[PDB]
Amino acid sequence: GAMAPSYRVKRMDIAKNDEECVVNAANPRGLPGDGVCKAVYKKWPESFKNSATPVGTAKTVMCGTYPVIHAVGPNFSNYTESEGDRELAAAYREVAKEVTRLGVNSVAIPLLSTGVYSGGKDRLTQSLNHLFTAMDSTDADVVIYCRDKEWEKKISEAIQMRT
Ligand SMILES: [Cl-]
Ligand SMILES: [Cl-]
Ligand SMILES: [Cl-]
Repeated sequence: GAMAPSYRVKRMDIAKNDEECVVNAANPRGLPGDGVCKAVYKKWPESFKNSATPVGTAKTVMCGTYPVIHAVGPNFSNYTESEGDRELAAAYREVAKEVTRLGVNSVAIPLLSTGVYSGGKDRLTQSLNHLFTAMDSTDADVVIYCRDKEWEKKISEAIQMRT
């Protein structure tokens, strides 16, 4: 456990994280993919051995001793708003279980279902609130990674609103 478990946000490539494990925004088939998944494949390609897992689940694969948690958010192009919301909540709950099982003191995590799986909608608040519901009962330091300047501001404001 971290001494004083915290949430932080950084605007940078999650492949350059300073945490004890990483969450990949994975596809269900364990393919290299695009965006976060692309950077993650370049940095930890050994972690894609048997990484396929269903929507709403997380599967950990070790790259050496460094854990990669493949978390599969729903593609809102295919899911109804209702079913997609349930599967996005479930994926983050499975991340919290894996982070707990691994005994890490820190985790790097992206906002699931916010890029090419967004169905063309802004899902910052939806995805972040499901991240909090799952991770609030864990004692790992959580570092959220994003790329947009405006998203960084809103994520920081949401963290500080709870403090
Ligand atoms: Cl960067
Ligand atoms: Cl996405
Ligand atoms: Cl972003």
